Amino acid sequence: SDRVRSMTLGNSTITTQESANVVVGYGEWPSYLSDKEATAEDQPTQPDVATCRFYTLESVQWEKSSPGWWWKFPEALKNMGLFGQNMHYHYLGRAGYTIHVQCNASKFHQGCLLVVCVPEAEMGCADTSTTFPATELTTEEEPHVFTSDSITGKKVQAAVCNAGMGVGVGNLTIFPHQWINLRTNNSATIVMPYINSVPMDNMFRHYNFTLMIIPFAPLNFNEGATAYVPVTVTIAPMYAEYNGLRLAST
Amino acid sequence: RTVANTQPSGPSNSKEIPALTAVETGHTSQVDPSDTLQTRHVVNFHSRSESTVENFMGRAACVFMDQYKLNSTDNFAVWTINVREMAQLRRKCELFTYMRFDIEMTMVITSCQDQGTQLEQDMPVLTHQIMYVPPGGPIPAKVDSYEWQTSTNPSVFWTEGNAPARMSIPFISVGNAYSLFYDGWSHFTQDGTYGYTTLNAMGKLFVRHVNKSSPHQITSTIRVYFKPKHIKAWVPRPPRLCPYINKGDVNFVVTEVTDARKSITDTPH
Amino acid sequence: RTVANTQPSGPSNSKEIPALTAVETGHTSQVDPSDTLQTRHVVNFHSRSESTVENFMGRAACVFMDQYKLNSTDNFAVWTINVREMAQLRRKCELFTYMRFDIEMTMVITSCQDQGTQLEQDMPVLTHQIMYVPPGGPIPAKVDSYEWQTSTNPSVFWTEGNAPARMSIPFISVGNAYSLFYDGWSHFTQDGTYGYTTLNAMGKLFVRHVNKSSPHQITSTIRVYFKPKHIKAWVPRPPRLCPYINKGDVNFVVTEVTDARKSITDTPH
Amino acid sequence: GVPVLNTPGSTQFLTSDDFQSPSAMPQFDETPEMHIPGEVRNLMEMAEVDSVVPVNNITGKTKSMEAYQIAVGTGNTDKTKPIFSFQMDPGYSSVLKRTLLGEMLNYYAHWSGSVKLTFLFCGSAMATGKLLISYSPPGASVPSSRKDAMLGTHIIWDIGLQSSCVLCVPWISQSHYRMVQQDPYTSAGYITCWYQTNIVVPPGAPTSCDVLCFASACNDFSVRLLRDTPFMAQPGKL
Amino acid sequence: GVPVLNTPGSTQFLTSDDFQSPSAMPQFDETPEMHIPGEVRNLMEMAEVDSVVPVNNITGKTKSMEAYQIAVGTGNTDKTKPIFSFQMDPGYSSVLKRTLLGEMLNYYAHWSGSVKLTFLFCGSAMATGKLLISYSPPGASVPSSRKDAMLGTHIIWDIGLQSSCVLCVPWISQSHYRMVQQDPYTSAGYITCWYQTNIVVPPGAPTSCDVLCFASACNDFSVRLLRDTPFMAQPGKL
Amino acid sequence: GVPVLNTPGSTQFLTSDDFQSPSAMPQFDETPEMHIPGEVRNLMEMAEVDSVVPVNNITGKTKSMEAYQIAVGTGNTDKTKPIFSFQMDPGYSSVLKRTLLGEMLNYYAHWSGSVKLTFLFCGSAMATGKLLISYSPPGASVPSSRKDAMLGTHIIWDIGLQSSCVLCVPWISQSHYRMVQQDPYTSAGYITCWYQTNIVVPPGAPTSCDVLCFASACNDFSVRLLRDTPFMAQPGKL
Amino acid sequence: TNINFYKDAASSASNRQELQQDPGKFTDPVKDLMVKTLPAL
Amino acid sequence: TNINFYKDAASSASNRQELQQDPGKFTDPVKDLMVKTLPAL
Amino acid sequence: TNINFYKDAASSASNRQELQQDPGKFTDPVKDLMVKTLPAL
Ligand SMILES: CCCCCCCCCCCCCCCC(=O)O
Ligand SMILES: CCCCCCCCCCCCCCCC(=O)O
Repeated sequence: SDRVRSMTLGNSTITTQESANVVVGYGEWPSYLSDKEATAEDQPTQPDVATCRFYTLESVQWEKSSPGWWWKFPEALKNMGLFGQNMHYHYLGRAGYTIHVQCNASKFHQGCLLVVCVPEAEMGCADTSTTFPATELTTEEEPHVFTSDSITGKKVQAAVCNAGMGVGVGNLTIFPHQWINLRTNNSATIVMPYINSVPMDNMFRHYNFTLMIIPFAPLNFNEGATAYVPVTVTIAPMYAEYNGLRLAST
Repeated sequence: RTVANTQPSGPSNSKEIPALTAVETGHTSQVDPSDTLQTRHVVNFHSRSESTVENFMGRAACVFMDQYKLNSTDNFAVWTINVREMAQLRRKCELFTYMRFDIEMTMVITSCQDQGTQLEQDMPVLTHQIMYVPPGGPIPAKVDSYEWQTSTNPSVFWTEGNAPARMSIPFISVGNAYSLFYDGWSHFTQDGTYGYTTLNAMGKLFVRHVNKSSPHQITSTIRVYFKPKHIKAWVPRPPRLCPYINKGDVNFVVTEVTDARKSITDTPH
Repeated sequence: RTVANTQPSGPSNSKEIPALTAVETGHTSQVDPSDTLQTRHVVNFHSRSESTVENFMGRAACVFMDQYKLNSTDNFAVWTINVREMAQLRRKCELFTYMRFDIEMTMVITSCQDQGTQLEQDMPVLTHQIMYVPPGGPIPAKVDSYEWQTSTNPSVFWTEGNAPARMSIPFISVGNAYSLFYDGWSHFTQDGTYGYTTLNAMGKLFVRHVNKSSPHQITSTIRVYFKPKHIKAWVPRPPRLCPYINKGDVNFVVTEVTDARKSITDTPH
Repeated sequence: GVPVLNTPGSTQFLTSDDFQSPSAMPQFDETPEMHIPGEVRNLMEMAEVDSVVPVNNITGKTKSMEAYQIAVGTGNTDKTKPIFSFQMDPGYSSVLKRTLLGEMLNYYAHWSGSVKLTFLFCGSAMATGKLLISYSPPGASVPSSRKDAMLGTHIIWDIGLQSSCVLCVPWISQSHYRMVQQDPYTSAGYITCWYQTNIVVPPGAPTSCDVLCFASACNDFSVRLLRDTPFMAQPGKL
Repeated sequence: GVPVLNTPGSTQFLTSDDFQSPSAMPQFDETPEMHIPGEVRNLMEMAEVDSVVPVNNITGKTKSMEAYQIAVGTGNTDKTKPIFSFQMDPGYSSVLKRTLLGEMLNYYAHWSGSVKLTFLFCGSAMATGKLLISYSPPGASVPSSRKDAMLGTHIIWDIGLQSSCVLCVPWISQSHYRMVQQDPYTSAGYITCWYQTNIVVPPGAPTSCDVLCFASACNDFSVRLLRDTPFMAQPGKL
Repeated sequence: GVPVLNTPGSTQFLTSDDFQSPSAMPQFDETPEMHIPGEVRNLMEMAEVDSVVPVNNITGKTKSMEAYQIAVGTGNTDKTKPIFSFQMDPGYSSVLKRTLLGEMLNYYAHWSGSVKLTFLFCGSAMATGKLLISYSPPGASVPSSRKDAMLGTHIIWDIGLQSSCVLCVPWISQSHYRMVQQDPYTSAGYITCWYQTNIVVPPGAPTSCDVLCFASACNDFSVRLLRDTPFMAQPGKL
Repeated sequence: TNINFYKDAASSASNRQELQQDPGKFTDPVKDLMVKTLPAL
Repeated sequence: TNINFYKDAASSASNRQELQQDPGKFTDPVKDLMVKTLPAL
Repeated sequence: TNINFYKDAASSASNRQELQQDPGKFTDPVKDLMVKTLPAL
């Protein structure tokens, strides 16, 4: 059946029993950078399993009032195994991420998550005049929550309706998107390839994409149901190739 | 090149359930009106022409309007060359993250003859030098500085009253595409300029009057129109519902998802 | 026509020592990144286009700006025809000792309508005669002298408000190349004019208004733009770091080799 | 030289002109093209892809997430009332104007094709119910009874494992291209969702379930006349 | 005559235009071309050829000859300190901006290719030492320890009879063409020279030896977008 | 570039010019063409089709329906008088100027061809009579006697079951194209209808029967020089 | 017509006659083929 | 296109499509061939 | 001449050399063929 799925990228494996078809990012499977499309002359470091494995990020509780969360990849993968180590020790890096968001909910739970990988989701500042610091959008440890309404200050505009990029969140399905509907789905897998203008880019200054998990239907459970419904992102970079060995950047 | 024709359909009671799909899959249903309902054989001579990104960007739109005067820095117009200055073409270009387009600039310049106490002196036809300084190149500080000597900088040297100047520009981005959206900082420390301002630094456009001076102040308006051609859109994005606030960042004021209607059941007319 | 592709390399412990060369030989090492380090097979679709001397000189740059008036020697502009008058194209041409280029002059002329007490009289479209007197030819002394009769001297007779005048000039040097740098005296006694002034004596360019007179003074600026084409650069030279001081000699004021940095170890950012 | 007579269209800057122009930088070596995934060679591709629509765009709810949420309940009250109702035309309808097909419609003046609205039941897994999603072609009043909606084009959505029924509006038009701008001549029909059966839920499941409508373009869909979008209004220089 | 519609680019003087123009002197017998040695058909040829770079461009030394001289010594002091450090990008780096590749780079806006820095030990013939010349790709801090430089791309220069090791920067970039102008996005790496071993000299040889760095372009090197050079500034008429 | 000499007709907007112009919306998908019945590929087709002419355009009757009605009667009075008389030229003749051929004639300056006037007897079925419908070529006075009309081209209309006789004016002209505007040189003939026999009616049938004249164009008919119609006068902005 | 009068490729008319389209990048991005005539699961 | 509309050779478009290059004039001017994979001496 | 210099079909000269004509749509619209040389009835 299509509901069952098993992804064995690297050492870590993910097995699911209610998971719809995995959304290959824009219909193209990730692969190593070809010689035709390569602009860096350094020898590419290609750990097939050291870095191309499923990294389980911090699980965030999907509350009833939770408007959404976002992870900024690949910067959200800092301090996460040898992928983060290679990020630190390389000037240029390319990876195709097969994000797998796990939301285990019972048959009595009402809710739906748009798990969408937005390539280059330029976030808007809460105050348009200024620019937010890096901490406001970076997702090194915890997902950055979209606010239900407008916020102010030197932060990221977290209005869920505008998805933080001045863009209609309902139209976010234009990007590689999968829906975790607790009626049917408990996990969404998006195999997003390396998406950038330059064939390889630095993994700190530039975030290749943002995984936005937007609860369009808020979690609705009657009393007695599990209140701590976790939204666990398990992202596995695929065909990760790095050029430009350098001093570790911290 | 026409769109797919509506295949003839009929009554059906089967297990195919074409209407029944799953958005949980993330795959938009490929169903046709023949699938859900019963449709006649309609040959769709309609074509997805003028909806092509090549045709959609074919419509030339303004990207830079500035007023530079004749007889300081107000005698020539400086443009940090970006599509984002004007919202009309910016949202078109912001429909896609990466667009590899050869951009066809068509400068439209109209002299204003600023209202003054004395305007009885007629100046000959005003020639206009639209110089392009590549990023990192010598930026002029005066209307008669050495930078205006176009040893390498392209310049139309358009004269007023003729056909509007037009110099097609190739794909000049250092990367393999123009990143209209770039959620990345300028510096690897993740501190600096966040947004398209980092990667989309394609130089500057300095517009001046080739005429040295005029008896009376004349403030010609340079209206730069950017026509993308040979476009390669690569990552589609939704239009920005919120009005554009900054031309160097995506910063926005919150806006409603749509025009609110009185009720979920409110259908006008 | 693309540049050489980076061939794939691997680990090596051999006696080839590709990195170890000798600058004492005067031969720049032909090594590739695959030689010194370990590189992936990168097909370099990059091409050395726009870096060709033909393309580099293709960018037309000003070489002569002068103001000649309507209603003495100030009514016409005299140009000892040399690329060295304007520093922007001069340094480009001074990248090579000898350049056999067919030069494409594109005169850009804009009337100024000099600010005076009375400027209420509108003069018809001003025609401009850009006459070229070959070296040793009859040099006009007045705006209405007999020299302006172009029996043999080429002249565009450009009219204002039209497309900028452009008359391609062949290779007219008496030698087989234009000696941009010529460390030689005019006379065999080694006394006289030292520099390019000797060999690069390509005549004069006299620019005038074909209109006899105007009710009010109009000082049109002749902006001559030289586009070298069919260039044959033959002896490369470094760019002149020092600013240009004289247009008839290489005489210069001493300038630093580069922008000084705080320390030999000072790396910004 | 060659005798050339200038046409009355000479020396004009037509915005939609296929006129060759001199290159700013001749023989410029453009950066080699790489296969960036998702190459958009037509924006009807981004129209075709699903987009959550703000069906419940009642005042205030457009700011929040409840604009897309179509509320359904296990209550006998208002069962003979539509779950929702709005205009089919994506050009000017409040629900469909800012969606992917609508946003790629207001950039044009004429639109033709079958809008397909994929309806996702975002409720309890044991919450089973039958809805009647009906496109009524224009020329008649907006359906005020479920029978009236049944008289038009309709699909019964039996909510189950698939949890998504696609109501494909079968381009019931009197002209080859409907006009994006609001005009009664090319005015589209009305898309109304009703309860064919109540949303039966177990005692442990919430009654107030949610539905998401995904208005998407079919292969028939096309736009013919480009126009500046009314949504993107620029008050002044940025 | 022939109906001709003028394009919106008519009657303009584009600087980079391949437009044929009438000859000033028709049928002019150009002086016959002779094979003058060194025919430059591309200025990337003059970029490829070596050029002594002003590594030691400390204040005052740019006026003298010590700008190119990279000082090395047979002293234990400051052995854990770089022999030199500067930015890799020839466009804006103080060391590499006025060199042959840099001067042919600031005439352009985009540059791509492998800079190769040939390092010539201009010291005593019996002065033998090992250096560690390292290009560190950007994204991290400038190497402050020899280990940090070793973590990036590097070559150990064993000074000997050849006396010239070529550190070829292997074009470690995230874009096909780095930008000549100073921008953090296409900011290049950092070229730093350290002591892998001291410059051991006999008692009769000077300790303060000199090194010359020759930044040269490889076959990969190319420039894409021409621009007026910022170095050549003309205050007024000559 | 290419040497082009502008003809003295350059930069002009000639109204009747076959000059190609840039498309406002390039690659615009026009709505597919359907076979709408009645495709007019020439307005001489609408001239050829019959048109009731206002023969009885006496003052006041143009407002009513009696303009087209040609009155005939079963009375001995005025039997030696024409049933009607008017000028043949549809361009300026009051009767034929606003008819289908005439309206498609005053849009032109020159006209050539055979006008055919179909005369329909709109009377009692038992009302039988013989008329003499005569086109007299110009150069002579308007026929004042039935013999004079008989001397010119004429057809005897025996009113019967067919009830429609076509008087085809056989293009009796001295020039290949008569001029639509009123000029004596290309002045056409005179079409006059008389009584060859009285309109005999039974006692139960009305004596004052009616006749309708249908001026139509034959296959010969053509117009050569287009001109703005004098009928359509616009006093000001609508 | 389609003749390119300028040597540079970018200095040519827009390719407005190219109507190539692959909606499957966005509408059908799933790894496993989904047929409308079968349950999506 | 490449058609020359003027008789004089100099009155033609610049040869911007010629990318001939011989760096060996400057980078490798030595009489004896120098191979990078051998000591230069 | 007849060469179309613009890609769009509408951006072409008027088809003034087409003189196709079918008056039978208006002059002879009857179902049963009517010949002039016979009574119309
Ligand atoms: C006057 C002749 C030269 C004309 C040069 C002006 C145009 C420069 C190139 C513009 C590139 C596209 C716009 C910026 C990048 C983007 O945001 O898409
Ligand atoms: C107006 C028609 C004739 C135009 C003649 C003007 C140009 C004369 C030839 C210039 C030769 C090249 C410039 C001087 C030599 C050099 O220093 O390279």
